[PDB]
Formats: sequence, C-alpha cells, structure tokens
Amino acid sequence: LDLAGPLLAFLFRGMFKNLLKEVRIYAQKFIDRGKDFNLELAIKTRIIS
Amino acid sequence: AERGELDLTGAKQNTGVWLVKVPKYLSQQWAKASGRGEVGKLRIAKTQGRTEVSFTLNEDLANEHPFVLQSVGGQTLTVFTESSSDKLSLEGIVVQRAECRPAASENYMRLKRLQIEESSKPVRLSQQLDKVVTTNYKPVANHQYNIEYERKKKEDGKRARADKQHVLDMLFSAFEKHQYYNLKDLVDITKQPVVYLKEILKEIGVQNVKGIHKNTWELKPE
Amino acid sequence: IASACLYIACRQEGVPRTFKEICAVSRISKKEIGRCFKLILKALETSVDLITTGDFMSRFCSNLCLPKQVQMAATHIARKAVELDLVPGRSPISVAAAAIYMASQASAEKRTQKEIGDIAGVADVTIRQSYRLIYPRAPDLFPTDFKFDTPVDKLP
DNA sequence: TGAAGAGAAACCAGAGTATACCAGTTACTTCTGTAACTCAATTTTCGGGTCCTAGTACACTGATGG
DNA sequence: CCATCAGTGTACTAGGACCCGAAAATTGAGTTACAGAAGTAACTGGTATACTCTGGTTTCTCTTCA
Repeated sequence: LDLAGPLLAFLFRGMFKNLLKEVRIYAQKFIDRGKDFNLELAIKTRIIS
Repeated sequence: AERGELDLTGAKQNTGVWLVKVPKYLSQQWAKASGRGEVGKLRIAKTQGRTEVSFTLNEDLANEHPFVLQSVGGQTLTVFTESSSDKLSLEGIVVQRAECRPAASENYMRLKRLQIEESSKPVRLSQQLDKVVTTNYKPVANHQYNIEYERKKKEDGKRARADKQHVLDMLFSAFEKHQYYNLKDLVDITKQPVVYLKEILKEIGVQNVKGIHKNTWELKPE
Repeated sequence: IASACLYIACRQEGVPRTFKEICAVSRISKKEIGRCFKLILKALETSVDLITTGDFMSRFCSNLCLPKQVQMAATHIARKAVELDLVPGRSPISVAAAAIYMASQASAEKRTQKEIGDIAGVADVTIRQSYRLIYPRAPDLFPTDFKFDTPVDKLP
C-alpha cells in the first residue's frame, strides 16, 4: 500500500531531479558565458512548490 | 623467475592455516592499540571423541569467546600475499574454518544497539525550524558575480584594430598550423573585431561548404 | 525591465520594497533597476506615490523577530521623526532602520546595528548617522503608553 | 516424365525520406571619459586601541643541607 | 648559619587576533557633446538519427517446354 509518504516521495524525486536539472542548465549558460553564477538565482522554487 | 611469478613454496610445504570469523568489537579492541604484540590466548581442549575451541579476551584489552568449527570439504581455500616489492607468495592452504560467538546473550545486544545507534550518527534527518528563514535573497547592492565579470571586461578593455598588414601576417602565419579555421576560433587567435576581421578575410579568404559539420572559412585565397 | 516592473508594481500596490530588495532577487545591479525604473515611469507616462517610512515597517520588524509592540513603537518613532524634521532629506529606509534600532534597544528584544543593516539593506554607518539625528529626541518620539525593560533614558 | 526454369507468397534490410535540433551570424543599442555643483549612502582604509592568554621579572619566602 | 635553591604573588610585557570609529574616497543622477567598443537581440541554414515503404530474396510448390 502506497500511503501519503511513499506517494509523496515518488513525486519529490521527479521534482527534485527537475530542480537539479534546472540549476545545471542555468549554471551552464553562465559558465559558458565566462561569468560565475548565483546559486540563489539558479534554483527555481516553483518546481517543488 | 619474473615479476609476475608466484612463490608457490607455501603450497609445496602443504602448510595449514585456520580461517576465523570474528565480530568487529573484538577486532576493534585489537585495532585500539594494535601494536602491543598481544591481544589474548587461544585455548583448544580435546577429549576422547570431541574437540572444543575457545578464546579468552585479554584483561587489559577488556578495560569467553567460544569457537565453532565448520566443514571445509565443500570449498578449497588458499591464502596468498602480495609483497610491497612486487613479489607475490602463497602463505598456505586453509585446513579448517571457525566462527566466534558471544558468550552473553542479553546484555550483548546492548553493545550491538550502541553500534547501530553509533552508525546512525551520519544518518541525517530533516530538522524542524522554529522561525522561517529570512536570510535568502537578502539585500545586495550588486551580485558578486556581476561585479567580477564587469570588472574583467572593463580591464580587458578594447579589441584594437591592428594595421591590415599586421593582421594579414598573423592570419597567414597561423594558416600553417591547420588547413581550415572557424570564424569564432580565428577571432581569438587574431584578436580583432569580427566585422573588421571578416572584411579582411573576405578580401583574400573564402568560405567552402563542408558536408560534415557546416560551411567554414578557408584561409587559402584560392 | 522585468525587475523595474516588479518594483513599480510593489510600489503601486502600496507594499513597496527597496531596490536592494529587488536586486537581491533579480540578476541585475540596483543601478540598472533604478535606470529602467525611471525609464518605465517616463515611457508609461505614469507615476508612483512617494514612499513613506511606515511602509517598510510591517516587513522589517517582521523579518526581524521583534514583537508587534516594538513594531508599532518603531512606526510611531519614525513617523514622528519625519514629522519633527529630525532627519532632513535622508532616505526613508535609513530612518526606518534607525527608528527600529531605537525601539529595539529600548525594548526587551535587542538587535544590533548589524542585523538591522542586513534586513533593511542599510549600511550600519547610515544607521548610526540617522540614529544620532534622532538620538537626543528619543523620549518624545516613543509612544506614551509603552512598556519596556531597558530605560528609554539610557540608550547607546 | 521429369528437368530446367516459371510463378507465387512469405520475410528483411536499406536508401531515400523525414524530421530535429543546433549553430551561424547584422543590426542596434548602451556605455564608456570629463566636467561640474549638489547630498546622502556606502565603502575603504587606517591609526590606534582592546581584550586575552601566556610567559616574565623580581623581590621575598621557605625550607634544606652540609 | 650561611651558604642554595623551587615556589610565589604579582604588575609587566609578549604575541595575537580583532574591533571601533573616523575620515577620505567613491558612487550615483543630471545635462551635453564626442568616437568606438561591448553586448545582447534578433532570423536563417545545414546536416545527421530515426523511419517507411520497397527492392530483392527465398524456398516452395508448379510452369513451360523438351
């Protein structure tokens, strides 16, 4: 039986992978541009929320 | 006789060794000092038709370990060592297998529980936070990355347009290194404005359509 | 343009933030935010009402762990100080930080200049400068009915 | 009257065919410096303190031993 | 008994970071010139990974002579 926890944990990893993918994409743009990136700006908070 | 040769002398002598399985706490106590040359005494008692093996922990080490033998006919085991000087040798062949068990049953689990709890220290758990965090996106006059990159660009300053002759000489000199160059890569080597560089390249050079990646400039005018 | 629009909207709704509270979020410097803000007010041919000191208080005192009593205290102090012209021509954010520092050192939960500088986005030197301007007139700014555990007659 | 091919209904890979990204570059702006007065905000820097832990000198004490 | 020899009870250093405030310097907006260099912001080819009939193949019964 998948209760609220395991069901929620199923969503979180998909949504956390998107978060980690998103910061990778955001950072790659700035790193290629030659300028360091701001971590706070790289994170898209709406992905998990 | 070579580096990869194995010193199989131990096998020739048919030396016998015993394989023993012991818990971590017994070895952990040994690992505590591990240099005193003594950790206990192994006592073996034999009767008319029965043999028993037991081990006693050193009194200093503490501040009964009965042994159970196992059949070795189902699998053949050998012991070998690799010397730091790249000289492998065979210590011997295992002739008996034994296991160590705890004399105590009730309070022994207490030590195991501590180990399980101790190994649980790296197990990180989410922490409830009384007050919402207010230090994020906190006021900054400028992001540090922005000032660093802007300062670098200002210092590096301007791409001067060198006299056509100097630019031409650099282009021809670099042509020897490789047959073809990319426009973006060529700009870095020449360090000239893209529009100015393109005009100079157009005056002599031409671009050839390549079916492998794309149409790229060729430094050869013809 | 997005950051400047965000600032103009926050100001229009009546809950204005500071440029340092939009640069803290956006990826551009406060200078560009202000430039595009003026450019947008020029283009749209609209205007935004002038910020007052009481706008930054429900947020500054709440980002700090101050009680509601200290919050209304600092609100009253700042409003009276800008009333009595103790702080001429100084930015409302620095006056707000100074008033919050006064009401914080006076009341139970004390906060240093550093924390208030971090929250309000005001250099502690500015907090000092605009606190010395309201330093001598401390008592007649505070609310009359005001409980505290540190005498308002002694403040750093 | 089979024989050497004739016809027929299955699989099977591959060559254009079809997408599918993935760069490749033309204008079109801002943004420098200098000048100036203004005022406030913010940073830098700068001489000196400031506190603290850890030895240090030095006169005296207190045996101690021969 | 007068030699000697730890301890002791302190202000006086010795490093050792560290902080507090002041003063100077900068930043920032406003204008208007000036030339040129960054700095994105935009349309427009170009060549490969699937892909879809398709051309050939292959027994397997049969076709057509012979």
